[PDB]
Amino acid sequence: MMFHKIYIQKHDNVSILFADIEGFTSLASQCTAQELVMTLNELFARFDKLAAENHCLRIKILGDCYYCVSGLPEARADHAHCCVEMGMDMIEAISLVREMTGVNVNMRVGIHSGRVHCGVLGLRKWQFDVWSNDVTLANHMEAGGKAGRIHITKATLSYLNGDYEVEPGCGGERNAYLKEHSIETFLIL
Amino acid sequence: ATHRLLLLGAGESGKSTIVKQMRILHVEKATKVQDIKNNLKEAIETIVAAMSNLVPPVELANPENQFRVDYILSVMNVPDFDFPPEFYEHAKALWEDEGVRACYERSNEYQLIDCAQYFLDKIDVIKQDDYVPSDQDLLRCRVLTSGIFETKFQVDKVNFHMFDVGGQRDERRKWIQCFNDVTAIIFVVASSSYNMVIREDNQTNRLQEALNLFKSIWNNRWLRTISVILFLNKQDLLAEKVLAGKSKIEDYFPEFARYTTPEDATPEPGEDPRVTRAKYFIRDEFLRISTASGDGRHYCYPHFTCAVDTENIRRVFNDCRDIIQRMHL
Amino acid sequence: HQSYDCVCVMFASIPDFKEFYTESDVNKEGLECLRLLNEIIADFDDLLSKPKFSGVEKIKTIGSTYMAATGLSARQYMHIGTMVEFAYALVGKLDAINKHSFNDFKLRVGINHGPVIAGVIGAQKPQYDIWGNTVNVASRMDSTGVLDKIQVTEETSLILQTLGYTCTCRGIINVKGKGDLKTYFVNT
Ligand SMILES: Nc1nc2c(ncn2[C@@H]2O[C@H](COP(=O)(O)OP(=O)(O)OP(O)(O)=S)[C@@H](O)[C@H]2O)c(=O)[nH]1
Ligand SMILES: C=C[C@@]1(C)CC(=O)[C@]2(O)[C@@]3(C)[C@@H](O)CCC(C)(C)[C@@H]3[C@H](O)[C@H](OC(C)=O)[C@@]2(C)O1
Ligand SMILES: Nc1ncnc2c1ncn2[C@@H]1CC[C@H](COP(=O)(O)OP(=O)(O)OP(=O)(O)O)O1
Ligand SMILES: [Cl-]
Ligand SMILES: [Mg+2]
Ligand SMILES: [Mg+2]
Ligand SMILES: [Zn+2]
Ligand SMILES: [Zn+2]
Repeated sequence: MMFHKIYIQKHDNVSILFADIEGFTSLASQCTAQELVMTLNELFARFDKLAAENHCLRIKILGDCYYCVSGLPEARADHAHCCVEMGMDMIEAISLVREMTGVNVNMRVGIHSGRVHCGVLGLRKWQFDVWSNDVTLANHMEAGGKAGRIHITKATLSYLNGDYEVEPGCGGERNAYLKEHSIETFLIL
Repeated sequence: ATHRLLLLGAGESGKSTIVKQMRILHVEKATKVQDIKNNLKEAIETIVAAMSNLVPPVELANPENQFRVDYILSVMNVPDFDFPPEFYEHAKALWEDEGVRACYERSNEYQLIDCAQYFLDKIDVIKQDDYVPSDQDLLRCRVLTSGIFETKFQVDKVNFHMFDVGGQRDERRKWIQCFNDVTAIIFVVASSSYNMVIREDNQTNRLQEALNLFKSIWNNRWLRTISVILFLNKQDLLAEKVLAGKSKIEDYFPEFARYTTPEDATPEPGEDPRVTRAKYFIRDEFLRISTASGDGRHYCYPHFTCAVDTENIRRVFNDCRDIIQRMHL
Repeated sequence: HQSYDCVCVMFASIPDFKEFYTESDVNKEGLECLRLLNEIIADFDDLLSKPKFSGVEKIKTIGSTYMAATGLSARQYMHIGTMVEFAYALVGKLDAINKHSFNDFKLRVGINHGPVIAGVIGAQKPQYDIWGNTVNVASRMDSTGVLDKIQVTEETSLILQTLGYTCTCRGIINVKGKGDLKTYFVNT
């Protein structure tokens, strides 16, 4: 074999959640690196606990971006609810941490459901990850989301079985990717 | 057993055509009519447009025809052309004008599709409203390939998944996607395009480009153990150019002046010594590359080919089935 | 979480990859595109074994962007110069990749240096990462850079110069969250 062995496997019917700190660069520009990492660690460790309960699997942390998915490793039907529930717990966590810290912590949540290829790349410093247009869309939904709210796509809503009262998301106005691809958005209540 | 074969070669080498033969051999005509009419139109306007730009310029053998020329050029860039009965009359009038014909004999000095002569020789057939494309018409109709296409077929209950890709420089970036897990590679080459240059830049010799592309595929880091079946396609047009005597091979490839026909060489019944020599010379330029590196990790299988001949393809593809199944590919 | 003083971070992106990535039946829903990315990232990881690069710590792979740093091991400023030598090496690897895959991928690098905090974060897995304003500005030097060029900050420009490198003023660009910053392009 001339192509390196690739550790990747496809998975259908999964949900992805993206959450990102608002104006993180601006934040790190005022408080000490030591102090920032602590506020960030206070928040992300709390997130890692919530994920275990909600049956969501944490992928990785990119500074202020935090993402996880449901339907991994083993398939699940309750999948889209888990992420909605996860966001619910997350948005609340941030509030408590903002309360006791005094730091301006605010995150945008974005969810979409579909397929993903997942595994690792390269030979060194392996880290499990996800790849697909669906994952690309999820990331854009977070960018298109609104502070302290759980922004979702129509594909995700078709998996909630109507257990949540939502409202027009208007993502096509906030993010050019969502518009050009004709994505119908919704905000959870 | 399921073998996945990938078709590679420079633009216009005849890949898409090889696939059509697999359909006609082992597997909505009205849709192809518009395409045939497009080849017919593109041909007449390409020849006419090159008349004034050549050096020296070619002159019309009839003043009357200048009006048909002005007509042709005026409707050149038209999007939705309805093909009035006047169009075929004008086209045919020009194609009979010796000036136009002489310009056609110098078509290696500009970019002209391969089916020019074929379709122009039968304008009266294509113009009919009850016109139904023959098998030879569909095999000639040229239409650029963009993106990957996967064909399926069976031969004695053996499965073949064929992949057809774009051969033009840009389209090549996609080839990679078919590299992993390929049984064999079929590399097509337009043997007759030695006196020509690629569309992409209008300078690089067509055969040279092929040679480079082959050497790139043969020594690819990902195709180290993938054997390559080589179709020295367009055999018919090669022989015609050779015998014609106008465009001399040794003027494009100086090495030809030293080349002599090998002893183990097998000519076709009644084949001209000159033709035998040309086709074999071209074969060796390709073999010379494949012989420099490999070490039995992978091999090269030459084949004289003529894609538009449903008969020659039947025969050669049978030589191919032998190659695949035999060597355990 | 150990605190560092002088660390050189680098973000090398392949902006053209996203476009090359497609999802079709032929390419197995984008698996074949990832096979190429896998090859690319591997070809980059092999440089870490070259003795001249033993001081380079591969942090992680963000998407198709390669993130690394030098100085996590502490002739003073040479580690920052070594980072630039690695940025050039990555280009040589991508040109090799281009030759065999018939593509024209170009790397876009952003380098910066300063204080950082290194360590593991979170309760799931023990992934070593680095933080700080420095890391943020490094990444901005990448996202606002140019293809085939290494974009460095003014402070890094000075240091690279004492080491014998020549820079070119990019101008004064407004970096999101930071404001007007004066940047430089390293001269190949
Ligand atoms: N005379 C002759 N014409 C041929 C032969 N093989 C192909 N052609 C013609 O050459 C033209 C180009 O062939 P085609 O199959 O379209 O090229 P291709 O390799 O698929 O081209 P591309 O899609 O990479 S741009 C067509 O008109 C075809 O009929 C041959 O053996 N003899
Ligand atoms: C490799 C291709 C492709 C399309 C796959 C994919 O889903 C991504 O890797 C995600 C979305 C995805 O892996 C989640 C993490 C992150 C960092 C958000 C990625 C980047 O945005 C990638 O783009 C870049 C620019 O690297 C992107 C979009 O690239
Ligand atoms: N350890 C790290 N790993 C990966 N990426 C990192 C790391 N540290 C920082 N980053 C990156 C580069 C800068 C980026 C954070 O900026 P981001 O793009 O989120 O903008 P922002 O938070 O200022 O504003 P916003 O998200 O609201 O648009 O995260
Ligand atoms: Cl060719
Ligand atoms: Mg942010
Ligand atoms: Mg074709
Ligand atoms: Zn971010
Ligand atoms: Zn198939």
